Amino acid sequence: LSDKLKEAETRAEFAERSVTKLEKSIDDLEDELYAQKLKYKAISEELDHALNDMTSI
Amino acid sequence: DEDETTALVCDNGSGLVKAGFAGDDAPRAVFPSIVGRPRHQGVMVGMGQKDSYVGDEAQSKRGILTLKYPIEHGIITNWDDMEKIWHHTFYNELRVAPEEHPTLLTEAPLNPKANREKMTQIMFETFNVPAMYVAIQAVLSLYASGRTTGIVLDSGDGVTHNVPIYEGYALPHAIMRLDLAGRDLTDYLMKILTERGYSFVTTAEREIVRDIKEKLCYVALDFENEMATAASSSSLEKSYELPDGQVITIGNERFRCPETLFQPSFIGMESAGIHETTYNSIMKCDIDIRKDLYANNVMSGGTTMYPGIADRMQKEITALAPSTMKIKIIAPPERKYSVWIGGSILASLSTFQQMWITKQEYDEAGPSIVHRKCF
Amino acid sequence: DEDETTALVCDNGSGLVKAGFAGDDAPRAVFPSIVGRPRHQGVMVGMGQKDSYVGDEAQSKRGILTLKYPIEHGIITNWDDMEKIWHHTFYNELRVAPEEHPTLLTEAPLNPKANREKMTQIMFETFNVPAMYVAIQAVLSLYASGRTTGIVLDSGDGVTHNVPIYEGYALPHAIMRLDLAGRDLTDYLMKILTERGYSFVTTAEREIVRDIKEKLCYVALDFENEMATAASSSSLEKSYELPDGQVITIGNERFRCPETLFQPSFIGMESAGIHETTYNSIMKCDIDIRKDLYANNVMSGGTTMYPGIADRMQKEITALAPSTMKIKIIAPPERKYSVWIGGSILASLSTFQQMWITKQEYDEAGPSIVHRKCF
Amino acid sequence: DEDETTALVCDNGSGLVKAGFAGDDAPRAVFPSIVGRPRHQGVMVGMGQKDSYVGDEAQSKRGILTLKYPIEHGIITNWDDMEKIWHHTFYNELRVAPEEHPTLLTEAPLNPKANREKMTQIMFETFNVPAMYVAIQAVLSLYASGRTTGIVLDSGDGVTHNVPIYEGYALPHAIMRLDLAGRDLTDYLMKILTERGYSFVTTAEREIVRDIKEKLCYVALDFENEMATAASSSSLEKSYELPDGQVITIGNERFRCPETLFQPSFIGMESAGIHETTYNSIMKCDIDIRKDLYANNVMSGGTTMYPGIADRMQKEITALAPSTMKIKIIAPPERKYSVWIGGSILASLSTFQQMWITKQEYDEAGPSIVHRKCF
Repeated sequence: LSDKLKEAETRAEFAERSVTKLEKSIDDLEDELYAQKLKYKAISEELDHALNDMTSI
Repeated sequence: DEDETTALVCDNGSGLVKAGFAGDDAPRAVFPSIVGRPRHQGVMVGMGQKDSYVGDEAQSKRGILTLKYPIEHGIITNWDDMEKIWHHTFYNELRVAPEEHPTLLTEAPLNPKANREKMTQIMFETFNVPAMYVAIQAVLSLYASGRTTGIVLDSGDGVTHNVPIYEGYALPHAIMRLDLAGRDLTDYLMKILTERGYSFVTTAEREIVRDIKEKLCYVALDFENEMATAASSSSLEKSYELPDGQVITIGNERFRCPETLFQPSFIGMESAGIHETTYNSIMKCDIDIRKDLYANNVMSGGTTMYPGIADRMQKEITALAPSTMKIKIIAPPERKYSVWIGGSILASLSTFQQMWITKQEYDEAGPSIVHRKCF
Repeated sequence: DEDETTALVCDNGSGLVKAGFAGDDAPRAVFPSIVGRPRHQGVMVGMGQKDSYVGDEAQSKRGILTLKYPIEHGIITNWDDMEKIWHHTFYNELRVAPEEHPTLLTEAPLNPKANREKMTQIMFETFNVPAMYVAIQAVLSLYASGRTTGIVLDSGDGVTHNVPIYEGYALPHAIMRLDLAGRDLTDYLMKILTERGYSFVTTAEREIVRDIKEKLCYVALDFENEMATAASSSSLEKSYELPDGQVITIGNERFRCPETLFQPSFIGMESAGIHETTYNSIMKCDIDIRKDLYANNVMSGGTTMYPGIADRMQKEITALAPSTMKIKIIAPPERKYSVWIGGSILASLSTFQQMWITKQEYDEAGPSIVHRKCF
Repeated sequence: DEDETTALVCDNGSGLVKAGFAGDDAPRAVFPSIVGRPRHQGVMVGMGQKDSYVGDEAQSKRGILTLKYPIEHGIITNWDDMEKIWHHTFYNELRVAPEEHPTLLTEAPLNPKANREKMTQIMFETFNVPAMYVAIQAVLSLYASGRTTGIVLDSGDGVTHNVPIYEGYALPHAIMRLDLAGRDLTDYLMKILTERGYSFVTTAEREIVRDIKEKLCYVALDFENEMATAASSSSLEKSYELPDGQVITIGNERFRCPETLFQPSFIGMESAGIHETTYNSIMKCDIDIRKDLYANNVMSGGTTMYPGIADRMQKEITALAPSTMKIKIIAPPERKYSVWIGGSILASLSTFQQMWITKQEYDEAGPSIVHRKCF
């Protein structure tokens, strides 16, 4: 059980270390996502507005 | 037995007491907040036998003792019994005399004034502590977690206080004090285990159910689906071994208990749950504060160790929160020991030495002084 | 039961519902804006039992109900519960039916437009009222007090409005709408009574605290001096008897709560207090206006009934105001219920009978019509 | 960093401060004219925390700060805060200590003498500047735009000045100073967004509304027609993202706020608007001056960057002006940033070296010297 435990703890800790990395990947991913959305939003909107106001040329 | 005049850290709650020396990373003396007394007539003579037993003594001889807790829902109701817990914790287990060790105690932000002043009085008049401080558990939780900002959910045995801090400052108008805690979850389990044919009412029985809860219960991420299978099959049952060799097998009660955190009506409480209170602690803060508190939802104290709770909470707050916004839970393995760790960090901080009330200021002002000097 | 098609007048706020008929000098009946619902599972059969209770029914059976207020700091959101409140107000108290009477409702000048549109929609579509008119609370407050010129200080349960009116005209740029109200005082008192060892967190407890506040509280002319003695001696304490026979003794909390009106920081609000908002609303007006507004600061709504409130605000305004000029607060006995009276005055003016939205114009345009027809 | 004693140049408004050095064609940094202070009690220990925050620090930490502006309607009312702003503005970002470099500060032509005297006193006694000059904002705008002639509209956050200049001469009898400005436009937007269900009353909320205005608002070439459609259909609405992930959708309020410049009655101001203010300055000048002022309406300061303003101001003056005459607005992309640039131009002109007050003349005469030397 000790070896199974060390293996289960290895799996739990492996996975905990890995999930921590994945959680970090999510935090980074969401920040990247926000950057994609925010930049997209900013670009699509800065153009809708730039073209809606800048219509006379 | 310590090599420095370092303040002790003693997180004394309605459940357990975590005590140790400031500057370290863990408590050294951990006892239940229990004072036990015999409820039987003696027959043999020359048997020793104490008038009262404390901490581990109270549990080791509990077969014939009635066990009481001096602390209830965040406050000391029996300070004489706390002197007994403290004397043992300090002199027998930590092996330190408070006379040379100032000692940091803990409290919730909206905790009654009487408790903070009574704790101050006992340490100065019974233990002759050279100085005192009573700390906010939320402060200590944020130090331990490496933060100055966040919502501290201190969800222990007594009270869930739901208290926000931003840039190290309290935001007291947004504290959502909640009358739902680990002690109620234990009582709920005793009632639904009665439904299964295993009534638990006496001290031995009360201690067993608390142990069952700590070992078997969880929240998971979806109550109704978990209940649909737990109520239909033995595949979600777990057996618990009772002290006499008998066993109890528990099904959906395993999750129905802690679900009270999300469904307080289970114990007759008028509340929407801990995620609503977490949400309001964030929402009731200014709009330019909210973003930092959403990203720093901090788990602290007991019940934070129910499987699925850190993610269950992030999901439940996200469900109430505006879209786009990132809701994040801070839930390190140092969960529940974080108040003790913060106590160590704060007590030993050079920037906080002037925050200790000395036994000069104490006698000139009396114990009410803690209310003006600690924060 | 009325012998004339007199307008019905009602102030449906976040606190109380005041109602009567146009032409009277007082509401005929006043009760809380509450719709209550059972928070328990029924076990006895043939017990009647409603799905929801209204007004005094909601309070009378509150032991097992959760109680909600449909109006949130001046705006109606739960229109379904308000339909029940109006039906009760009109049919079970005034014994009138809106179908046979035009109806006047009122709101603050900077109240979101949604409030006026929803009130108009429900009275025309569910009560079939022949006509509607949403009045300004500030207009009604000065009609009742007898002024065409002055500052409306309507400091009630929902929101404090602070609006200068001169010769019957609004001076809207000087309105200081403030999120400081009688509703916050109830919750703040629950928190400072918790500090004294009497925690209050539930609806029943909130209704108990609202009763403590209404019967024991005052502000005082000099806060710090009143505080120094209340904090030092039992001579400024007053007891309160709770519904269950418990007795709470209250000291400086008796005024520290109400003092939040002058010191909003007590509840985490970014504000200089009601006396400064009054002062600035006048200071933003022309100098040939200011001479009349400073001499006519007019109280309306609850909290204006606290001992020391008119003297406290007049003192602070006078201290901030220039010399030679006179500063005065008008605080008539027709307090807290004066806006209703103003509604009666407006509803009964001959000059007001052309201001009604009829149930013709309403259906052709829809409820948005109130935004163009009333003001 | 500098290899010559170039003057340092700042344009300090009631809004923001633009800063850089003499001889450049652009500011190097911009700071808001803000000093922030915490409105909460610290609970944690050792989290740093300043007594006050300056400029961009004040906005970055604003979640718990009250934010104050030291400048109102064109003058400094709080110079202790301006000293912190100037240290930050000149030394922390531009990296130049005024002790070794002359400084140029700006003012409106009728700006109270007390303000130019304090600007002079502060830089000489607190910063030990070797020399000072206080410049007229209208002069600076004309230099930057390449004009010696025109009506300068400095239409920013504080005050609209409106001064005609011809062939480099002031025509003071034709100045139409008006207490209508960008700060009032923001206040109006806060009140009309309140009508839409989004009340804004705290500092964080005020700063959001100023951000909404700057990103969403415009004046429109034809307000009443633009409003007729914006107030009738969602097709002219634009959303804004609030800091907590919530959004606000704005319709005609998007242009009704800026419209107060043309319709000041929206905020209770006794004015026909900025285009009649401009027109009257032209009208009051001599008949052989008028033709050049009609052809040169000069745009400087804030609000000059609203969509439709350059085209609207030329149209509105054309509508007031005689026929035959050519009405022209000077409104390039470098519009408004003309006042900072002019400060740089003036400070570095060879014909203006004798106009600097040295810290010789200053101490012999005292700060009243600026009134005798700058113009």
